[PDB]
Amino acid sequence: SKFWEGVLRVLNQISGTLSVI
Amino acid sequence: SKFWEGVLRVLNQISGTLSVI
Amino acid sequence: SKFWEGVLRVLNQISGTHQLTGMYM
Amino acid sequence: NRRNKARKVVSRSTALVPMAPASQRTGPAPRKPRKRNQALVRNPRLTDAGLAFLKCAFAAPDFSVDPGKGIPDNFHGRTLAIKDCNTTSVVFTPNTDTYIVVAPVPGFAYFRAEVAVGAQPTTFVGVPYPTYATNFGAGSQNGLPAVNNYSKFRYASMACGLYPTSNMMQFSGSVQVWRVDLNLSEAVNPAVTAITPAPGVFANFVDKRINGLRGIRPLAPRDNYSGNFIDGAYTFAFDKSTDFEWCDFVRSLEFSESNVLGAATAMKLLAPGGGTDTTLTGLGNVNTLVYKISTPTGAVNTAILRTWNCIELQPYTDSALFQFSGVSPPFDPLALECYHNLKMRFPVAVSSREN
Amino acid sequence: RLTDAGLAFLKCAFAAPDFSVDPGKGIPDNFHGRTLAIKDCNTTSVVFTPNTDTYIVVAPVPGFAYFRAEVAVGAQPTTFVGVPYPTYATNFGAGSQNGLPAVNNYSKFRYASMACGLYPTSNMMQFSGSVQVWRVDLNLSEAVNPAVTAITPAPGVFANFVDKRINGLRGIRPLAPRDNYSGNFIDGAYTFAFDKSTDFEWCDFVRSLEFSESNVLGAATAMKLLAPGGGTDTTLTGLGNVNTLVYKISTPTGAVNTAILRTWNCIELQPYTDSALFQFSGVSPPFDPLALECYHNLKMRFPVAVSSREN
Amino acid sequence: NPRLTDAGLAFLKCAFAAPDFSVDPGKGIPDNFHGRTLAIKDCNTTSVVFTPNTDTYIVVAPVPGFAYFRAEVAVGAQPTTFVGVPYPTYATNFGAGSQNGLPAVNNYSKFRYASMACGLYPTSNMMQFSGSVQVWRVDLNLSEAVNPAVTAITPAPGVFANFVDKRINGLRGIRPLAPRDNYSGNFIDGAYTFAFDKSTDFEWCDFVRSLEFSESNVLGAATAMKLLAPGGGTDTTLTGLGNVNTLVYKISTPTGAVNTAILRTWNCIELQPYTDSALFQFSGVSPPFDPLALECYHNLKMRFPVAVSSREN
RNA sequence: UUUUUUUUUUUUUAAAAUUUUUUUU
Ligand SMILES: [Ca+2]
Repeated sequence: SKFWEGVLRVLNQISGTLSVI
Repeated sequence: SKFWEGVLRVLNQISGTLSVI
Repeated sequence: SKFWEGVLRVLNQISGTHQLTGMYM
Repeated sequence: NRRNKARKVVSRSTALVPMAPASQRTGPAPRKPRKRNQALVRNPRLTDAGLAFLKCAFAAPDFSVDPGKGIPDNFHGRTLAIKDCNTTSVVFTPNTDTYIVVAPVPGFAYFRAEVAVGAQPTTFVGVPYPTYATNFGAGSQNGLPAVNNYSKFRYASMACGLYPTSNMMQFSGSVQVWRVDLNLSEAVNPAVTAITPAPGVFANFVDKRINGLRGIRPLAPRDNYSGNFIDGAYTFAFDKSTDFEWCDFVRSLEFSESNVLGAATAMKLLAPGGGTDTTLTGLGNVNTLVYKISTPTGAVNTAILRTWNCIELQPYTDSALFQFSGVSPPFDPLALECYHNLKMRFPVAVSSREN
Repeated sequence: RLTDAGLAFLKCAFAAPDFSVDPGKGIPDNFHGRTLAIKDCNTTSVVFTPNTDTYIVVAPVPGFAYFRAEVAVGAQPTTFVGVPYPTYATNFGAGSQNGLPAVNNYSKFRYASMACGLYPTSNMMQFSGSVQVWRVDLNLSEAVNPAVTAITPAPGVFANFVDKRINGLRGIRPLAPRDNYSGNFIDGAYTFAFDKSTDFEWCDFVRSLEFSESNVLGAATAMKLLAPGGGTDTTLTGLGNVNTLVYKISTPTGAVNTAILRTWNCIELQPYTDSALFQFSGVSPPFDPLALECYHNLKMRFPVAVSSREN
Repeated sequence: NPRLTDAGLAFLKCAFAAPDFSVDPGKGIPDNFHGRTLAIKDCNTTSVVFTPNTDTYIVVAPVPGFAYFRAEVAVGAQPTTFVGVPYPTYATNFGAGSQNGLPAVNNYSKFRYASMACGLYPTSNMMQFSGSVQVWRVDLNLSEAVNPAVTAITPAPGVFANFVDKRINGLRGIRPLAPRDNYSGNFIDGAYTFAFDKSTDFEWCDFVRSLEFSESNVLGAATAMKLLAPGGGTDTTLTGLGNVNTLVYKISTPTGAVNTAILRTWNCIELQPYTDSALFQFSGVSPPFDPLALECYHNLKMRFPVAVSSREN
């Protein structure tokens, strides 16, 4: 289905957030 | 010859996972 | 804020980035 | 020169000892070491909540409003954070050694014990926060799953301050502070399974106890603070688990060295009023603060006692308190590291009346 | 930038239904040890009783698919009876000893993932009602109480022992909490549970017939999770590190509500050296702190649940 | 980016190469605990003899105060009761008398294993040894079972409530037919190996004082497999179970053979001390945080043979 | 005649992440 896509999407959005550069 | 020598061998192939700036 | 001032003080004696290794996981 | 070959392990005398079979394994072996190119870089930045976490932990009384928000680790979940302080006026009985024990038992401000100067305290009775009922329930069921409003807890901070209120001539005596690592423990003992046939059938069940209390005595341990009563004393407690470990509730009337109720010789933390309204809820991850006040005969020793604590709790989704729950602080590894580093760099306690 | 296992770990955790073959490999933390990742996953059909509020509770109790309770619309559920995974017997033993150290094939466990999907199967004209989902933080707890040490001299000698209880059940009621998903029954619902310890903490087994508010077996008004058939063949094994999923289905009178119920979950277990299952054990995945940090970040960024037409 | 700290290096040496230095380098776990600890660094070195015509199991489990648990059985038979052999320091650490192990006499309130290893050193000659040493690790973990107990003896047959009893999972894996992973060498070759963290991250453990850690909650159950405190727990009782896995050594001796050896059991334990013990004078702050050492440790543990000849230490 | 470690080749066979076409209800 499309849940993984959603995860991937959110994953990009939180990209700059992480404690790792 | 001692176990340590062996541990050292492998201990050097290990690189780590993090780095700061 | 005398106690916090003290915390700040110590906080600097360990600010190196012994010292703090940013690599906490 | 071969790949998946079994590993042999050297025979002593290759001529005097028959050969043993080479070693094999189940499942694939660990992957070849990771290359040093997989460089994950980190930015050392202290987050806002991480900073507040630090203030709440060490400088509890230094701000306009309690800054605490919780522990900034990877929990990142739905919590209810209790940021409170029990401020009350007390009097120390002349010619006695009074012990004010601040232990991480949710719902309780501290545990008290009075004894002859020089004597050994045994039972410390709890003094609850007025919020106890609101948090853990009321009635005979107080503290149990049916009336408790939380299902898990962990202490983000805890501190105590003794503020003398006597004049410079009427008082006399000392204040001493030190920390003990109080931890719950268990003992396996037999209990009756069936009353037939006499003397009955048994099985071994577990009973709860508490280790560390013996350290609360008139003789202060190496790491302590000793001073003139009139100078008061203040200090914080700190994490003794390794990572601010989450704790489960263990509702009991007492946490003692013995599994026998009211055992006179057994040292113990005891819920007041026979646990009719307030029972012991459990024991947290931080160490325990011990305050010993020695009041000689004729001395008038009074003071205000402040007990602070910040607790992260996993809430029941139905309490009236749930409306205040939210997501806990975002991960701040720097702050966490700072905390564990800093916790060891201050005097066991400091005078409160000098600040 | 994520390791192979790290990515698979995320897939298994959040999008279990999206894949044909499960990608899960376990938690990519510093465990790096001998584990056996049990992947329990089955599919059944449920029929909802007209004029009732039905509760499907998916709690991290190894060996159990979910717990069910049915009550009058608007009423308060009390006892949720477990439906075990057909695999239980092989994992935790059978017979009267089921679940105990003698027959259990593991000594420790931790949940790497757990999710559930409710796929309505009624026609669009006859069903009626709603689906509501939310999570509760179920945690085991203890109460210290007296028990008889000696039957002599009457009324006997006592000592305080610990009994087991469970906190959080009271949150399972007809009135859905702030954080929830509420929708038309026919639209179904899907969601995942997530780590509520701070580091995917390892759990010890605690074999019991029930996990209730009271230590008195069968207490009618005590809310509880209960093993079916008096635990003759399957008993509660313990409670994991993830939160619990609550699915509430309200079926009015005359409504014809049915659904396919699918549940998944990946559990890392420390295996007994001697079982047939040990053969399929191996080394925990390599350390991937990024994947871990990502998981803990991500777990907060999705709706409490979503319709099944988009799992 | 960085390299090992001194303590981090010692930590690694203590963990894997226990017998290799002039003085035990161990100092504890270099993580973020950074607190007050009393660190036991000890090794129980004793002479032993394996009874001819028997399978002898030497189980090295993380139970504070005990060097190991022994069981003697007919060759091929199933061992069930492993009796503990305590370190002479037991009383000193956990108390003496009938109260041994309990809060009143115990000198610690929490513990965690930083390391544990075992080495079997044959002492037989080339004409008298005969048999084997099979070694493998098992994940022993305490567990619980909720069962009913009498609350009131009136009205008969009494009133009940369900209480928890303690058990232990993993023992069943200790049997004559070892797993394919096992190291099987000749007795005369001895054997050495280390145990390692099986907890999340070197988790701290609470004490659980008991006479036995068995599959059953019934004392002395003949068919139950169990770890048993010696002498009915009169002087030494089980203190609890640590965070590292358990080492299993099965020594097979036929009639007519003389298999003797010196047995070494090592262990490094970090403990939260009672502030009043006479041992407190040795407590101090645990090692400073060394994330690199930790990562290395967890990486390496899974990378060495289950066991090696003892003459390879 | 042995024990570890270290690489390159390919055929491989996989699992994963990305770009393009050509069929099929
Ligand atoms: Ca932990």
